[PDB]
Amino acid sequence: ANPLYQKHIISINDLSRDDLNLVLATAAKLKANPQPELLKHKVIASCFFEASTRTRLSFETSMHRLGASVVGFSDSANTSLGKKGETLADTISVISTYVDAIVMRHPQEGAARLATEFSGNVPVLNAGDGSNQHPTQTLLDLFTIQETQGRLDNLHVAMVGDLKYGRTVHSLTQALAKFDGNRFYFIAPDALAMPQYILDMLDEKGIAWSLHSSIEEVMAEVDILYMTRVQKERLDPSEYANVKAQFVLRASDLHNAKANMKVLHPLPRVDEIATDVDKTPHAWYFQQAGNGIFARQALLALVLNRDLVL
Amino acid sequence: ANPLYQKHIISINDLSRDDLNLVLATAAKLKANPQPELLKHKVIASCFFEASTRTRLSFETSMHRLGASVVGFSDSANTSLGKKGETLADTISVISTYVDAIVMRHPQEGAARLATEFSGNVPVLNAGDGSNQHPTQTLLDLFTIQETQGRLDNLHVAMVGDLKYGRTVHSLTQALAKFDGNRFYFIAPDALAMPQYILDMLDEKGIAWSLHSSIEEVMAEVDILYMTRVQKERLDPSEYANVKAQFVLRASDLHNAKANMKVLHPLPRVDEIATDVDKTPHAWYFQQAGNGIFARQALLALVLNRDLVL
Amino acid sequence: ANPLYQKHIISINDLSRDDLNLVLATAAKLKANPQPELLKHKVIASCFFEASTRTRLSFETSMHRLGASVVGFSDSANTSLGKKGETLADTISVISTYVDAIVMRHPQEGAARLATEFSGNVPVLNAGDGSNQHPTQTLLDLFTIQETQGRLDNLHVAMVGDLKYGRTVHSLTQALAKFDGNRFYFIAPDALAMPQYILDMLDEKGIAWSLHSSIEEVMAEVDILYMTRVQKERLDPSEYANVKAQFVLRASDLHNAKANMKVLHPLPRVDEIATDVDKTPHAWYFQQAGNGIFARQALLALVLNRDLVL
Amino acid sequence: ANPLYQKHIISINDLSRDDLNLVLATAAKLKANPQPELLKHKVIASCFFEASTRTRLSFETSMHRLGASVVGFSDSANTSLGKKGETLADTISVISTYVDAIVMRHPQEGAARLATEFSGNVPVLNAGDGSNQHPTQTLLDLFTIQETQGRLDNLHVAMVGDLKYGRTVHSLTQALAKFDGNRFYFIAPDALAMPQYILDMLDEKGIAWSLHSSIEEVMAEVDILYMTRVQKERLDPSEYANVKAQFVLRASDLHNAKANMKVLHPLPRVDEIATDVDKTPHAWYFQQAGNGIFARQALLALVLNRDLVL
Amino acid sequence: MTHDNKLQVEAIKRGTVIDHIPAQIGFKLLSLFKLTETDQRITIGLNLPSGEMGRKDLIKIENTFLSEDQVDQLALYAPQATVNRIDNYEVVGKSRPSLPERIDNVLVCPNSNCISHAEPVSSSFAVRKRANDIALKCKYCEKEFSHNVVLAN
Amino acid sequence: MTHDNKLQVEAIKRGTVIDHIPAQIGFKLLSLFKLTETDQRITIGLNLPSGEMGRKDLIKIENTFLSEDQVDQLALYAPQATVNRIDNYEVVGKSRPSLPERIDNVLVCPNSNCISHAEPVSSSFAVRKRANDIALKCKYCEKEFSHNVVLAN
Ligand SMILES: [Zn+2]
Ligand SMILES: [Zn+2]
Repeated sequence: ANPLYQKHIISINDLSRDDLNLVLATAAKLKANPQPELLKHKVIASCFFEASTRTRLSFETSMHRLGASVVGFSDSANTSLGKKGETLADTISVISTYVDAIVMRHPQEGAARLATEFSGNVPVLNAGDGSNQHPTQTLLDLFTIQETQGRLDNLHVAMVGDLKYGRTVHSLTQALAKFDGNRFYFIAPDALAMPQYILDMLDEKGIAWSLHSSIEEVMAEVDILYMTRVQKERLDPSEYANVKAQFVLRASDLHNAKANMKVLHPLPRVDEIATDVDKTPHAWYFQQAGNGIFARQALLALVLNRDLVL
Repeated sequence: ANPLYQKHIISINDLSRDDLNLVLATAAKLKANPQPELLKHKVIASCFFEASTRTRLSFETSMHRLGASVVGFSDSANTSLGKKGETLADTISVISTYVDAIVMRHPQEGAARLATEFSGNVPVLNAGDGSNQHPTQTLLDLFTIQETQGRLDNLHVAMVGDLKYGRTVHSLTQALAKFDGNRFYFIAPDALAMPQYILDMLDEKGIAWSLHSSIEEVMAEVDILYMTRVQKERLDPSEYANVKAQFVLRASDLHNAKANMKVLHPLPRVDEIATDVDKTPHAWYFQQAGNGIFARQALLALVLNRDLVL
Repeated sequence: ANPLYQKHIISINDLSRDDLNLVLATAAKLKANPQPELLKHKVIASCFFEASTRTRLSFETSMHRLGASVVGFSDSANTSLGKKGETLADTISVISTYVDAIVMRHPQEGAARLATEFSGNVPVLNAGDGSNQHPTQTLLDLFTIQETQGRLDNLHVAMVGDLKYGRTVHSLTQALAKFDGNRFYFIAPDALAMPQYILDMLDEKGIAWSLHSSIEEVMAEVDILYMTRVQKERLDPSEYANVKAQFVLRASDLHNAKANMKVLHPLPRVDEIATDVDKTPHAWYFQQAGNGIFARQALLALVLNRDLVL
Repeated sequence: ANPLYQKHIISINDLSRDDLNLVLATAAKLKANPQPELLKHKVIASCFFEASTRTRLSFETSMHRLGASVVGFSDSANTSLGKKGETLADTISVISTYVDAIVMRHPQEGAARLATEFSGNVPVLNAGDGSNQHPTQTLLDLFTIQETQGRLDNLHVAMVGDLKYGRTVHSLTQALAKFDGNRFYFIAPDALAMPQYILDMLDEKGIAWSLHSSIEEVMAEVDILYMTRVQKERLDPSEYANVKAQFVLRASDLHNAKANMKVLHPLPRVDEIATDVDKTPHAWYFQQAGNGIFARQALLALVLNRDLVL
Repeated sequence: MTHDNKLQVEAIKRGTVIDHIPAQIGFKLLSLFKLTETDQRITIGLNLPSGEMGRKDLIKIENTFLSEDQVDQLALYAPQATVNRIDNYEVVGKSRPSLPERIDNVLVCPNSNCISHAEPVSSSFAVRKRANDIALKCKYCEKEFSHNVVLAN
Repeated sequence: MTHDNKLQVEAIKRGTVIDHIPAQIGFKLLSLFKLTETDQRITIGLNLPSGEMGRKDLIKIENTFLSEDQVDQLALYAPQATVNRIDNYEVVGKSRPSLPERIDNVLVCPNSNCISHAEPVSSSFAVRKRANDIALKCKYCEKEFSHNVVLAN
């Protein structure tokens, strides 16, 4: 019945605004009044062809908080000793006959989509197919912004870090560009700046955006500060270093931030955000995490429950 | 309500006598009248940063026998490929927001304690932080002695093996030293003898103890015989060998043991205890195991149930 | 005694204009009149802390051809597979106590240099140290050029591929800078342009360089084309595909090619240089490759012998 | 023919008092008047069943310096990485059919010895066999001593570190036992004292030894200090820290040090010998290290040549 | 007035102040307890006689008053010494170096594991005395050592 | 001048001392330049407004002639400061901190892979001037970083 019954969750791109608001709505409602038996008697494959424990646990917890049972695997690097002894399709076909739903993660792009064409009516939820999608992350990002900012419309968002290879970002910025108002700020080094296609897409919906060299500029005017980990391997020791501890965020830098402003991070961190931040009141990167439980929990309900209304 | 509600279980050292008797009391009661739904609707992270399946299963079974759901991991040697890409603290912080409790095991000492300061009100239960604690083992040891000996006071206990590096031991001997009566016997080679600080602590509470060269001496006068595996790597092939099959226990050696006397082992064995023992009536090392289910099951109930009374 | 007898060989920089000349003459002189006993009864240590077959055989071969005895090791040995083992300081101290020369390759910038302050009067020759110096490549390249062009001045040099990380390119454009009338045309994806520091040095020397997007553009007047490869990992798997435009040579693009022109490449080569090129008379990456047996051969000579008459 | 022409070299024990003398004179004689063709046209098999770079280069270097050709292998090869492959018997049978000498290092006590009963008239030289013999260390040590002290009798020798497992110490205190007027001062943590078997041999020979807790105690009259390291794994990580008292030398403890005194150490060294020591004129672990090129060099000579005139 | 000898200093302004510190131990207390993470008069001087067999160090701050216990957490280093807070122009508070129950952020459970290393936490031990030395129990590793072993790397 | 002045800021006994050093950028110098590492006498004054006012840190060494070299290497932090060779309130000389050519032992290569780290050697760099930066080339790692890039840590 509900707009998203028996349907797949692959790319963030293909989600209506009504679509999104629905999931979020559910989220905050499921958060408010925890329904541990909604999904009683359902079995769900937590398939991780590409290991991401942090993710598995998060997802798998929602599968539990809803009375559902879970079975799966985390075929890592000592499990993925086989490059030619079971095609994904065939695996999906087989696995598609035991369970009620498939939450799969994959090293390769296109996987979730593919599995779709081999799962019959069994639903598949992409937990990250290569460097493509991972709708699940984007939604908890969102959910977190809205609940802290009351809206997802007319907001100032900062995006810091490796903007070039950070999908989580591309995904979020696209989603956001689905709402009115909103001015963007991308403070990332020159060899990791935000990609053109993203800019253009913002050029098209006539969306406010400017680039900066350091968060200090904009810091005063942002509601959301989204930190992303840079990696040394995306550059070189000297290079990286020569800018690493440059786009890092430390406690001293929040002296002019808005009470409402919150700092975010898809995690894991390491450098991007100094430990002394974790205490200020703008640190919501952890609340951002626990919130992925109501985004992922909400999604499974909608897809598996014919009609939901708290 | 109950003395141990919402509280952490880190080091055996910090447990009152009332504390202990409580857990044990629960244990034998939970054993007597199995309550499979007490923990219905609770989720518990079975975190094993340091793999110990034998332990995981044991713990995880108690989590189940109580109607609780479980999600976790066993980040071993092909999972622990990362020495600097997620601090424990941050992990605990994150994970601390999904679940109701955290049963964690760690390669390093101090971990459980640390996690405590980053889990909010979520409880953490140490399953063995390095070479420090592992209260969980000690309790099932105990539980096993009491139920077989009717008391934990005024008893003759034998401790055989690598007494120097065997924490399980240190832990047990300390706990025992929390009761009256009790005379100790430590039959371990010279380079693996019981540590001084332990002796002294027994010197202090004025506790009976003597050393021996072989269990045969004392064998006639012991209620409890606690076997521990020695390891070849704690010495050298010749050395070890030249004493290995020396502090081993075989069937022939029980010809003068008390009916009530029982043989124990934290397991796994290999040498310490000849197979022919497994049949005598003194072999309780396996009953000792299955009993870890009521020690660990009991602990979770107390920590998670506000008030318990069978 | 020659200007290099007993001197170390670490950076391409540490080489005077007049120096390079000596090394080269020498090299050619050994290509005409080979001296198999020049380094007779000399023992060299081919040390490959950073495993690398290619450079090892080239180097060692260009070691036996002088009657020198070899001894050494590839990959991480006595000091592990990437952990604890002992300082490089301590290794060089020990080894330099029994060899008449050190040839070491290492993964961290400055190992050769560090070693130099620990080998006593035993010379050390850098076989590449991380992203720092690899003197034999730049030298073996030059010689090759000098041989197919007759001069190392008043030349048009083109460099294609990854120039932002190209270790071998930088020093090559550093060295040629030590010469007159050289015109440079750099061709590379923006994501990976020639470092600024290099250009700055090119201008502050009155040197002429221009950038391009396609080989074709400058193909016309180039005497030397220097190909390099951009490993996939240097860019998103898809990024790579997109702009993997003409940054890979194909024989079809060599009609208005200067007869004297030569194609060079450090190797190994993957995609950038099509097979069909191998037929034409411009392909020299191979001849360039076997030339490095004389450059390295010359070096050993120069450094170990003084009245070097050839 | 000399007393060792064509004899095997396995145990430090198998060496007569008068023998060691021959080897040493020889060694010095090769340090003054080096003989590059002594072993010309002889082919030796540097076999490293038990991989160990350090001893391999020392040995092989002290192989080329005599015009001998080398051939061999490190780590486990044709017989795996630690499983099934074939008997050592069968290997030695095959190899001894084409080399003029065998130099093998192995991980199990008695491999060299076993090999000896299978090499036909091909000599075998032990490069250490597990926890048994390592003749070249003890010999290269002695020579060094003999060189800095002028004699190997009427001396004060100190040995610090792990003496209970120190392979190299034992045989060193076994050998010096074959001499007169030597006074021994052993310094080590009790957990790791000098084996009893050694003391018993010291007394039944009228040899004088005393034990200490700190280097300082005997520092005064020692001609030779022999440092060794106790790897962490030889004791609880914390045990180690605690008593890691003075069992690691530091230059500050060398004022009332006998001018002739020399510090020695097999190596590699980790903590036990501070860097600043390296400056003073007592540090000889290095010179001692390069001396073993003459001991091993002498051996090969002695064993392969008969009318050894040097 | 007018005898024979020279000087330049004496008892100056307000603030908490310090008496007696061994040699080379002075500077320590500074870096260790972060005695400059401010803008107040933190003037001092080392290796000057004030009553001892060879050396002695003294400290001088103003506007900042020590915790009537923090004192403790500072002890150990200067075996015997004094505070003597200087509230308004003159002497007004004699204190002495007594052992704290604990001592945080200054030491290191010398146990290569003892968790607190790559971890963002304050090193807390546990003071205990006997005779040959002083013992302290790693709050995290629960491994005890003598102040000596802990005082070093 | 009876109007305003200052109680502190002296000039006693033989010893080469400095003058005028940035605020909260002097203590950092004592450590960095293995100073206290000796058993000599020295008075120190931090948060002291000089004859120049601009809040500064300040020493006062006893019999320890100071020199041009270790002198030049004092810029960077306290570029503008002075070293007058005294012999008991005797300005028998002086000079200033001209930016040195090299600068060993005290800085750190920001290069995670710079070999310098785990090894038994002295950190050595190179000095040069840009619009706003100071170019430094990790002598070993051979990479060039910005002075503020290296000092941040
Ligand atoms: Zn600790
Ligand atoms: Zn460097």
